[PDB]
Amino acid sequence: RKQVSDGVAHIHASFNNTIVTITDRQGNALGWATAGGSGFRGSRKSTPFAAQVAAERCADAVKEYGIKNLEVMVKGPGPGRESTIRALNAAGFRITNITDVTPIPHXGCRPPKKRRV
Amino acid sequence: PRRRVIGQRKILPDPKFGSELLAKFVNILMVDGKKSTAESIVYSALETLAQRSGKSELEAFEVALENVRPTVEVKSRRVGGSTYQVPVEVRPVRRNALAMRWIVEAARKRGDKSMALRLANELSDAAENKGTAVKKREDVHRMAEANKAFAHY
Amino acid sequence: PVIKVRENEPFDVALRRFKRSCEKAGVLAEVRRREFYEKPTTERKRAKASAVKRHAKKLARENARRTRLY
Amino acid sequence: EIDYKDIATLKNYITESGKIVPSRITGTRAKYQRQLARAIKRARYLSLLPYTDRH
RNA sequence: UGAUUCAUGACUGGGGUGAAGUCGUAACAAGGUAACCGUAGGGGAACCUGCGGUUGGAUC
RNA sequence: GUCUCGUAGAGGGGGGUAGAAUUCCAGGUGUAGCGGUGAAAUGCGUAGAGAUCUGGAGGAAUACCGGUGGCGAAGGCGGCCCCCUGGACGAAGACUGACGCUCAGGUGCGAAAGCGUGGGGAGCAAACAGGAUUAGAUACCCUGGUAGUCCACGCCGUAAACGAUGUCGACUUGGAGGUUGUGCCGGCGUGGCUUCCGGAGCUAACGCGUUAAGUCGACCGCCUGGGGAGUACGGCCGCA
Ligand SMILES: [K+]
Ligand SMILES: [K+]
Ligand SMILES: [K+]
Ligand SMILES: [K+]
Ligand SMILES: [K+]
Ligand SMILES: [K+]
Ligand SMILES: [K+]
Ligand SMILES: [K+]
Ligand SMILES: [K+]
Ligand SMILES: [K+]
Ligand SMILES: [K+]
Ligand SMILES: [K+]
Ligand SMILES: [K+]
Ligand SMILES: [K+]
Ligand SMILES: [K+]
Ligand SMILES: [K+]
Ligand SMILES: [Mg+2]
Ligand SMILES: [Mg+2]
Ligand SMILES: [Mg+2]
Ligand SMILES: [Mg+2]
Ligand SMILES: [Mg+2]
Ligand SMILES: [Mg+2]
Ligand SMILES: [Mg+2]
Ligand SMILES: [Mg+2]
Ligand SMILES: [Mg+2]
Ligand SMILES: [Mg+2]
Ligand SMILES: [Mg+2]
Ligand SMILES: [Mg+2]
Ligand SMILES: [Mg+2]
Ligand SMILES: [Mg+2]
Ligand SMILES: [Mg+2]
Ligand SMILES: [Mg+2]
Ligand SMILES: [Mg+2]
Ligand SMILES: [Mg+2]
Ligand SMILES: [Mg+2]
Repeated sequence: RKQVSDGVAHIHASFNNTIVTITDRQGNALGWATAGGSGFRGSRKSTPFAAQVAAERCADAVKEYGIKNLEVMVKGPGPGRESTIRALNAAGFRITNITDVTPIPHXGCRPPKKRRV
Repeated sequence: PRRRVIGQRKILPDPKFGSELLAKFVNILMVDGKKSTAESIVYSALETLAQRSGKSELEAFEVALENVRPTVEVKSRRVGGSTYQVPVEVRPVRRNALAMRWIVEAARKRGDKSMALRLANELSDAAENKGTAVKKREDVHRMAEANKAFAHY
Repeated sequence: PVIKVRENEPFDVALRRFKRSCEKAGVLAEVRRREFYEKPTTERKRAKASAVKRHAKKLARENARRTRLY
Repeated sequence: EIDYKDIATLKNYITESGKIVPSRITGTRAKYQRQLARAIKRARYLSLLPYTDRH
């Protein structure tokens, strides 16, 4: 119920889903939406469109906070890397900064075995 | 076809009104090449529709079309894995071809007496977004809505 | 990839820049390469194949500037 | 000879994210590319240079 | 009291040949999960799976 | 073959340390999904997950550099730092004076898996369990997961351990590169190792081609139709 105006949007863009979480500048979450909970399952959930719908719903969940400015942190290789950012600017927020925070091990742990499909 | 060598065929305008648009509607309604039998059915239904409203035969016909013409439809698209029903923009000509075909199909399914009366009741409900044809346009828009995510395949 | 949108810079211009800075970082190719384990014999086999292809293609290109098609 | 202290020169051979730039792009000799990589790795340990740009 | 050699022995181990009955389809094409090598575990059967290795892999 | 001076190198053994990431633990914010697939389900979540922020614990591996690049007898060797240590190469000389080459038996080294004792255990993952797929599915796919992978010491002694090409020496047209020395005035030479092409010649052909599968010499290992079979029996070795 306290105003913030300066938040941070975190985009978790995996191959199967997109999670959008808006926090303040200290990491405290204010609201979230996901492509899977916006009415899409299966092959529809892992699309750029479903990611866009999630970005809108997240913008609505935090409209009480009076957020005006956003930094954007994108994480992952999924199809919702760009449509979520496009929708966050179309939602009225002023996109101040865009950053990739995808984790990269500097070697790290052995990955799972290759799939034989 | 593979070679794409298919141009266009000229259609004569209807006698009474000189509208090529209406002449195609007679063609969609015609069976067994009995065109005069279809011309009469369309003219009778058009007059019942002209006196059931205030507009001329054409303006009442266009208003019926505007409520049945689909704007977006779904077509299948088999790609590396499976097939998605992709929503595609319906080209302006196919809009009229689908609207007429659904009207004629809906009217043939009714249970009134003549076909001239059945066509009149369908053209009238189409002016009020009722009956089939209009509903068929609604079912198509819904399918294309539930697949908007696939609008890039 | 840290794109600071500067003043008066429209959003689309910043969006195309961030995309450019990502592709120039190879983050997407690096993530896709780390999704599953590649046996060291497999890594060596495909490093050699890419070098044989880079070479044998250049050597045919030289033989295609010294020949006429018609 | 390359100096891990000579930070100004080393910055020419690292990307914006902090990665060492390939010698095929900077046109460096192989023998000196190996000295650059050693120097850059010493500077990173002394916190004269970053490991990754998200610092 | 040993050694060695030949014969023979309920039962049992795998092998060859014939014939084709039953069960699947492992390999040959990218053989429909690339194949194969060493090793280990598992499974009616061909085999499957892990680890490293090879190209005597098609596509790119 | 020895000495002198220098050069490059993931060569080996021992110790230390750094940053990224995964997992786990605690706490803050926050709320209905997460995860997974071709689609699903098992699984996880209102007992508050997933997401996001802070702090901690721990193990394993070292992004970029990185390269038909380098080193090593082969197997193999990759962050950074120190300590101990092997080989190779070059330039000028000096020194010894055939001290050489090969090698049955013998001895040593020898990937991965596996074995013994004691540790360690994040991630991965044979076996195993469940969910799927299917006619079935003791599989391929999914969710989990134990040996094992890691460390110390010992054993085992095998791999398509491959260039499917034993070691040493001499000789015989060329072209383009990589890498590492060194001489001379970017230019011209001269050494080492290495990649690709190709001439003569060779080859059943494919191809090899100064790093030979060409032309010769020295010594060793090995083959003699397919199956039975690298199996049986015996010996030796091994905890198996
Ligand atoms: K006997
Ligand atoms: K198979
Ligand atoms: K094969
Ligand atoms: K095996
Ligand atoms: K059985
Ligand atoms: K040394
Ligand atoms: K021997
Ligand atoms: K697992
Ligand atoms: K089947
Ligand atoms: K375990
Ligand atoms: K063994
Ligand atoms: K080989
Ligand atoms: K040279
Ligand atoms: K030179
Ligand atoms: K020999
Ligand atoms: K034992
Ligand atoms: Mg997976
Ligand atoms: Mg088969
Ligand atoms: Mg197969
Ligand atoms: Mg054997
Ligand atoms: Mg199994
Ligand atoms: Mg499997
Ligand atoms: Mg082992
Ligand atoms: Mg055992
Ligand atoms: Mg053990
Ligand atoms: Mg143990
Ligand atoms: Mg599994
Ligand atoms: Mg052998
Ligand atoms: Mg090998
Ligand atoms: Mg090899
Ligand atoms: Mg051999
Ligand atoms: Mg040749
Ligand atoms: Mg021969
Ligand atoms: Mg035996
Ligand atoms: Mg033994």
